[PDB]
Amino acid sequence: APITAYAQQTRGLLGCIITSLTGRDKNQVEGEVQIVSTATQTFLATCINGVCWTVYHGAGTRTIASPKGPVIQMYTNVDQDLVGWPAPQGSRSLTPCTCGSSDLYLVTRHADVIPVRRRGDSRGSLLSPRPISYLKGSSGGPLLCPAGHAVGLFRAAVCTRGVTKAVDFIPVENLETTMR
Amino acid sequence: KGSVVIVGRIVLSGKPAIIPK
Ligand SMILES: *C(=O)[C@@H](CC)[C@@H]1[C@@H](NS(C)(=O)=O)CCN1C(=O)[C@@H](NC(=O)OC(C)(C)C)C(C)C
Ligand SMILES: [Zn+2]
Repeated sequence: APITAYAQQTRGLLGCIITSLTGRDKNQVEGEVQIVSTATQTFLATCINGVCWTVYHGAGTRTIASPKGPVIQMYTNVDQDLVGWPAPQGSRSLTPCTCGSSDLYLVTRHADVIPVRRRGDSRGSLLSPRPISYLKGSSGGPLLCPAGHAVGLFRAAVCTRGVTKAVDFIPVENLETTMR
Repeated sequence: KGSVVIVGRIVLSGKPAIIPK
């Protein structure tokens, strides 16, 4: 049915730092998109096909904190700007899109869903341009097709004068490629 | 270098609900 989303915050500044250092995270996990932080930065990771993915330019080679200490990346592809860990216990994965639709829907770190028109393999245009401050920290989040299946991961925003009209994304296909 | 940390989540799979009292 219709895409709708909500956000919940599970950790504050201080538990985040401590957890970053111990690499030990005991909180229960839910949902399909995880809000993630480093020391300097916060963004999104999306679970597709049992793996939790996000952008290399944010995570780098870093481990992810888990109930069992740090967990090493399963996939690392610098050219694709794509990184992946095994999906946390309790997360739920998105299904890759197979309908080839050109009407995409980007899920934001604030849990808004904004319409995007597909204009290429890896680029889409916003139907309503937005201030860049808005999309900040949404990198790593999903572009969905009308059925709610994953088409791609938000990679970068094309901004002019602080206003975004287009986004570049990593297509689901490149995920599957990276998996091989 | 520190581990990436889950600080929050977005849930896509919830559907319309009457808010409980
Ligand atoms: C993701 O959340 C983007 C902000 C909208 C992204 C940032 N990623 S993150 C995970 O928050 O570290 C880093 C800067 N981001 C960009 O999209 C920058 N654009 C960029 O590299 O664009 C091209 C010129 C198209 C390659 C923008 C905002 C300056
Ligand atoms: Zn589809």
